[PDB]
Amino acid sequence: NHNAQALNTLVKQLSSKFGAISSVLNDILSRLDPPEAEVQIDRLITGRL
Amino acid sequence: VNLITRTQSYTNSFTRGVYYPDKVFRSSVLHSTQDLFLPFFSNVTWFHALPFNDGVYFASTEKSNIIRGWIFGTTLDSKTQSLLIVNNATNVVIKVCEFQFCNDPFLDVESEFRVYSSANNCTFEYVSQPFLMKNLREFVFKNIDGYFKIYSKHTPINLERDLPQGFSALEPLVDLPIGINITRFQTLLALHRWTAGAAAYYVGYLQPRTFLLKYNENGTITDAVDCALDPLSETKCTLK
Amino acid sequence: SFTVEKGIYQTSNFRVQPTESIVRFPNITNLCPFHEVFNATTFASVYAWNRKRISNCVADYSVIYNFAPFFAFKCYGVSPTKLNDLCFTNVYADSFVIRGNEVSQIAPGQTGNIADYNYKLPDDFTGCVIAWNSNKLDSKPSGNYNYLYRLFRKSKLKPFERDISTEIYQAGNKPCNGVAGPNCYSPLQSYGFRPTYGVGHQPYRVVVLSFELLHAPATVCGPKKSTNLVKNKCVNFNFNGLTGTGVLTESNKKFLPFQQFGRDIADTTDAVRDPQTLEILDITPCSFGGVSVITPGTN
Amino acid sequence: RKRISNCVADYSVIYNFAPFFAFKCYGVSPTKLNDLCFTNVYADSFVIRG
Ligand SMILES: *[C@@H]1O[C@H](CO)[C@@H](O)[C@H](O)[C@H]1NC(C)=O
Ligand SMILES: *[C@@H]1O[C@H](CO)[C@@H](O)[C@H](O)[C@H]1NC(C)=O
Ligand SMILES: *[C@@H]1O[C@H](CO)[C@@H](O)[C@H](O)[C@H]1NC(C)=O
Ligand SMILES: *[C@@H]1O[C@H](CO)[C@@H](O)[C@H](O)[C@H]1NC(C)=O
Ligand SMILES: *[C@@H]1O[C@H](CO)[C@@H](O)[C@H](O)[C@H]1NC(C)=O
Ligand SMILES: *[C@@H]1O[C@H](CO)[C@@H](O)[C@H](O)[C@H]1NC(C)=O
Repeated sequence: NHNAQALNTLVKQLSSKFGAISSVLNDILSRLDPPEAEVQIDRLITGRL
Repeated sequence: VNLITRTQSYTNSFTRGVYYPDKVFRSSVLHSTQDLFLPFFSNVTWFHALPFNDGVYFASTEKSNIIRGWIFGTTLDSKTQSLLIVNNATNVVIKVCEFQFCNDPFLDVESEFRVYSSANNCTFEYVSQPFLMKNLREFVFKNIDGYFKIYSKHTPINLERDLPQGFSALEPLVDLPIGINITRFQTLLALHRWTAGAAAYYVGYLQPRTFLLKYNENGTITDAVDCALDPLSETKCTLK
Repeated sequence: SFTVEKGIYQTSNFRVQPTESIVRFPNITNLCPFHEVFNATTFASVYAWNRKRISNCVADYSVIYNFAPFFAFKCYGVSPTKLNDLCFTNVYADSFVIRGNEVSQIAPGQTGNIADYNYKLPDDFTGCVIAWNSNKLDSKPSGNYNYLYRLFRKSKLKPFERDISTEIYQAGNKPCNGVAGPNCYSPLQSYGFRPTYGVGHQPYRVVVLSFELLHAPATVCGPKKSTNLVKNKCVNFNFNGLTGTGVLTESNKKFLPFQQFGRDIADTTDAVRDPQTLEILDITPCSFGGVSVITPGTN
Repeated sequence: RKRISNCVADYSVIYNFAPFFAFKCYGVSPTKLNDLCFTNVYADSFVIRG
């Protein structure tokens, strides 16, 4: 039970926004431009860390 | 032209008024949704210029086809736009025109002069196959961020006086980008022409609540839990 | 290290690359009425700003580039370069005429008389603003007073709010009762445009495009033609703006006639509906894993 | 430079004085000013090019 619960929580955490425009990297890579996407990508990287 | 008699009563909603929140398929899962719903075991009005508030649950059980059409507006005058829905034996027509409505609008049967004086300036018009097809018909109307949403369901019922006990999910029917305010609404009847008649229907109101929905293996909702009815429901929602 | 002991070591990972790309789109053919909203020879005032809704058409931006060498072109939600491939549900178009010096006043988080009394944008705005000079169309030699601007309002306006009230603003409790003068002034002033006027005062046609994301299945996009369909192969797919990669197989799921997507316990996409031909397809991720190296000692 | 203190601070005169061309508040928003409390206020006045 504990192993399954921990894995489920870890995989569920991937859908959070952490104060970004979107929780999908492809959406940001298809909508925005290189020199501005970093501000959004940093929050996702941190939260997943 | 006034031929309407309305008597009010009150009854229990039980567990009616559950609809699919969105168009995403799910199966064999339990989901949690925060949206406008009709609370379980509610005080619903029975009727033999009602406010709109924040959504309306409407129910009827008459097979006479005496019920047809609806009017939605803010001031119910020709100075402001008003949704008008008409259903007849062939099609359904939706208009957003600023009609000069009357005190008791109803179908003459089929002149609409008693309904309104004349049509006026307007842009949106919709024509589709009719909504209407021992039986119970349930509808849910809401209006959020410029979109008017309608859900409907038709079920076969046995001989009963009040609403039956059970679950029947309501499926989306249409969605219109109107973007106007609605504060009051009215119901249209079709009396032959001037024989007096009577009709009954149930009305309830929606509130923002959190629900727990259960999907079966084929993707249909078969059970729901209101997360604020009583402590046992709170425990169920916490434990998922 | 230059020496390795006996054992098994975990080095790097491996995965399988997609073979090709798959693009799908509906069979619509009607072109969007972007031409009509422009070059109409008639533009509304700033306080009474026109609103139009565009949907259910093929959105092509070539007319935007060939229409005029725009003086101002600022996109906020997305970059202007990647606009010919995105998909949207509804588009909102606003057009009006403003003074050349007020163009920068129209942006989210900005002030100005247009901003607070005429028209303001939400902080989370997602769209573009286009402005081109119109000195040779709406600048009479004697002057044109058709366009007016508000100057006084009790408070700040709201995002996406249109004001059409025409009342004499009262600067206090001094009664005026419809007259103009003491503590009672008309807040609307007419533009003055002449060809002799230089840059900074000549009229400018301004059009604001506003998009909305993730509200319904996409309806306005598709300038790129669709391709064929393949199965049982690692491939990229783009279903009406939904982009992904993996393997597509036949599905036995019983989709309801109004839902299109599919999800699982972990909230991931595991099914899709082909737009052109109504069919259900299961999506599975392509193979990936770790690579281990088994070695005896280098000695 | 002037110092204002020990008085009832009413901002009605601010609104009725003139339709100000520029009104920019940084530390706090201009809307919530009739309820705050302060120790001393410093007022500076001058004339500048537009
Ligand atoms: C429902 O409303 C009526 C009148 O509004 C009230 O008398 C009654 O107590 C309420 N509750 C029930 C359970 O009927
Ligand atoms: C129902 O209303 C539509 C819309 O006016 C009309 O075209 C149609 O003929 C009507 N049906 C009948 C049976 O009159
Ligand atoms: C309808 O609205 C338009 C647009 O403002 C207006 O010109 C017209 O006078 C209104 N009334 C009618 C009957 O068209
Ligand atoms: C709609 O009508 C109501 C009631 O008259 C009013 O309060 C509101 O400002 C109007 N407009 C909108 C957008 O709700
Ligand atoms: C689901 O569908 C299958 C076949 O489509 C059927 O055998 C089964 O009874 C259904 N389950 C329900 C309706 O709960
Ligand atoms: C737009 O209209 C003007 C005159 O109304 C015309 O000269 C022009 O060719 C039209 N098309 C474009 C793309 O400007």
